[PDB]
Amino acid sequence: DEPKTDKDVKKLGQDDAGYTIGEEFKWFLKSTIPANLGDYEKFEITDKFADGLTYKSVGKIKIGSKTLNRDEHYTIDEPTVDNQNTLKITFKPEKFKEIAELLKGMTLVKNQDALDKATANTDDAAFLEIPVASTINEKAVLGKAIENTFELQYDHTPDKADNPKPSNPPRKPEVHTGGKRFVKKDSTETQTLGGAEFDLLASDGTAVKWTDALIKANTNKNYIAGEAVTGQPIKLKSHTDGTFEIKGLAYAVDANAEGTAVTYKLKETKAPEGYVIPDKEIEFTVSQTSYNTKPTDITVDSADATPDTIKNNKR
Ligand SMILES: [Ca+2]
Ligand SMILES: [Ca+2]
Repeated sequence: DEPKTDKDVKKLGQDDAGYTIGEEFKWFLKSTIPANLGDYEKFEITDKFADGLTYKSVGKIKIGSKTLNRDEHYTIDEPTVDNQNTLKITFKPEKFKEIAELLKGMTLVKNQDALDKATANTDDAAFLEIPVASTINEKAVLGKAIENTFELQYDHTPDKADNPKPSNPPRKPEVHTGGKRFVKKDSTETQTLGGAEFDLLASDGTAVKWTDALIKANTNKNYIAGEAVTGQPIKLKSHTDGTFEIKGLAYAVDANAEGTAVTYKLKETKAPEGYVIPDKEIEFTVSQTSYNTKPTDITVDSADATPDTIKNNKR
């Protein structure tokens, strides 16, 4: 009857997701609920978040359809620099009976596999669900899985002895973000061309906008056309050596860190002096290896992937 635990990302049942830096998403810390929860003398969850994740908030803690209330049923200690980005959630031992009473008409999820596979949390199949809002920040390595887990310390014995045991997710969820490098050249890929300007767009043509975290991930001002401001469209520029890049775009959106690449596009709004503005957007893809060749082998970007050459035609 003792707790089994699991962690998900994006939505219940999902273990892998890809994000653009600064986009807020949820982790889900999950536990089965013991039938004898009323007896428990400790129920405390600790989550040390990787450096490349920024904690945002804790959502509504749910068991089946019902919500537990902050500072009434549990207490939160938030991630800070001082505690090495660590979240703690402490369920109040003196509320263990009250919480158990809330569970009365619910059918409880029992075993690990069912917890792992759950895509919903309902009265008919209930468990403890802790959504934690998070972003991937500028400290991420492009193409590198960022894992998360937690540990539950539970005391199931109502014996007045402080003797908790651990419960740990057997398998860990992860997120990832990517990038791309470019070089602007003439029509035969000979001369490098400075001063081209591009709007960064999603594949459907929606402009990608700055957020403060994404701004912090794109610190080389030579590659940015004008000022970067949160909420405004991303505009890139080729440097005097023809080069530019974009760092922190989603790929493998619903897959592991090796998963499906995502297409983005560039609208050339200004051509190098003497050259023509094209009608058609230039596409590129972001993948695990489109910025770093070997992201599993590093803790900071190498930026060694082969840039895409973008051609320009003469006036
Ligand atoms: Ca999971
Ligand atoms: Ca005990």
